[PDB]
Amino acid sequence: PTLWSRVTKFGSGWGFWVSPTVFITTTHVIPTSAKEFFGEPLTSIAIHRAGEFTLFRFSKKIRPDLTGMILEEGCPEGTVCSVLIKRDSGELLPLAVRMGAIASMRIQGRLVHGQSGMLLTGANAKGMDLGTIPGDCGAPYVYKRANDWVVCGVHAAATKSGNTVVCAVQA
Amino acid sequence: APPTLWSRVTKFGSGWGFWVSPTVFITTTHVIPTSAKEFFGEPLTSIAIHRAGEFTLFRFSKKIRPDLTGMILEEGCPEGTVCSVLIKRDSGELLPLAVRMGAIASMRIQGRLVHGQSGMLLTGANAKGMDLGTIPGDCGAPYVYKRANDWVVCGVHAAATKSGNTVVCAVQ
Ligand SMILES: CCOc1ccc(CC(=O)O)cc1
Repeated sequence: PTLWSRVTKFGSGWGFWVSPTVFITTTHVIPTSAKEFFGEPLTSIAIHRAGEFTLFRFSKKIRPDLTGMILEEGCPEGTVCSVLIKRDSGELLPLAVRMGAIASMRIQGRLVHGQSGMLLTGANAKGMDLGTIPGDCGAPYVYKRANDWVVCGVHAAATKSGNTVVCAVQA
Repeated sequence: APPTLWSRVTKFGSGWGFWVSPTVFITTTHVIPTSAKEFFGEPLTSIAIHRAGEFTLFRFSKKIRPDLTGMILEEGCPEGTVCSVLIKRDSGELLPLAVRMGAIASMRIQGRLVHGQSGMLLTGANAKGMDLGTIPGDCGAPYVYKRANDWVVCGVHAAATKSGNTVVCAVQ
């Protein structure tokens, strides 16, 4: 029974099963041409979009093996989260991120709104296993609080230098 | 981490070991099956064994892994080096855990006395559990890092604190 089984390949990135019927992802990775997802017609899926955060609610249980998890709108400033990166290589890459303020920035090309954070692997990756890449968008941000895992958003962007990351949040 | 490093990580005893070269295999002393008299088809009498506390090196008299090139084994690494611990988990999942390395230390962990290079995980705030931290089955997994042009191996997983935050790499 694992958090990691909830992280699923989707579109140009990844998404995360909060419960048997709730899936969260980054808006820009979602296929723009589709009639169905996970074998359910789009007919029967509720979509809730807020900028770079998207939540799907399915009308039947897609992942009945899972319990429902706590989903919150970001986390307190100073919280050290983990970004749960999956790679097509087969690597699982949990990276520590110090979370900061809600903000807008022009991460490389474009403007992005969400909860800013700083990677805690420091120095420099030179070596993909200490930083994010474009293909990682949709990976979830999580932390342990009391006895429970909290999910507080999804990977939307990371600066050229790789240091600053943006976690898109609900509402 | 490159495929050629993952190919060197071998299930062994109650944990893992790592092929440095076609003739050299390293592991954590406590994962070795203590009754064993044969390794990779070779008798004990044909293997040179070098033991320093929780670090064990086996040198064979024939090439066991001729597919491999010999790489660099160092006695730990500079303070502040970020290593990956090359951990295999249930189902062809590969978990290269990031760790910031510190001083050579003597500690008491789960009642046992352990000596090696201390480090702190860079995976999350608390790491007590299998999702972000180590488990006892991980012992013997190698500590590797990348330089300008190559990769080095600098020790094997020996222990981790109850909190999960601190780990110990046994060194040559
Ligand atoms: C409880 C979290 O507190 C801190 C965590 C990380 C740093 C180091 C950094 O931000 O690079 C500083 C303070």
